[PDB]
Amino acid sequence: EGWQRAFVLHSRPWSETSLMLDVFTEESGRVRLVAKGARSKRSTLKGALQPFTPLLLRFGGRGEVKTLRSAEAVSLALPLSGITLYSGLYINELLSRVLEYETRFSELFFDYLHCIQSLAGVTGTPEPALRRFELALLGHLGYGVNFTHCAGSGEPVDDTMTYRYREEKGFIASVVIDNKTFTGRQLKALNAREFPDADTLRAAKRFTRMALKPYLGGKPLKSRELFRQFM
Repeated sequence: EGWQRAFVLHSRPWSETSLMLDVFTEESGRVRLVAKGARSKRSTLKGALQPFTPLLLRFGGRGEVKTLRSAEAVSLALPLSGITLYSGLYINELLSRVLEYETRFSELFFDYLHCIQSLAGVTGTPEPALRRFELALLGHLGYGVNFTHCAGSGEPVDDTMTYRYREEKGFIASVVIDNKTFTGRQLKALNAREFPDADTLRAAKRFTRMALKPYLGGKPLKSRELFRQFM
């Protein structure tokens, strides 16, 4: 490109004067960007190149690592505090683990906007926002779980019936009650990404954990370690 919207996932010192950015861009997908000069007292880059700051970006180069040409912000935003800060950090960690470089995910970018607009305009609780983004993300990664029909038998899910999740398998009606067990009502909540009560929220969390695991593959989440130690 081309001017395009973006958010910074991470920012680190790359040299005496420069930063290395890991950026989520709307049209190019995830890219790594060097910001020359952005460490220097006398650059405006510095204040702008933070997570959760909406950006418009131009950058160039052929390699995996591109070079930032210019960046524009409006809100030098930090919309995000305490539980909601650690939530945003969480979402950026997810994307870091999960997003392949330089694949356009433009719908996902919209989902990330909405999730950010949510985390900004809430006090208690971030969870519906979070669960909704996880599911959009799983969608966009292509996990293809059917929430609304029993796997194999093809039978419609009933609110009050119980079901077991099989990774890679779908949901099947079951009276085995354990940590893979969901309620037809909970499956409907998941399919709608609406969670009107604590019971569906709870079960949403339990599910998205499981479904995300095969994508995080192996290492635990730092941002969880962060919440633990602060709360």
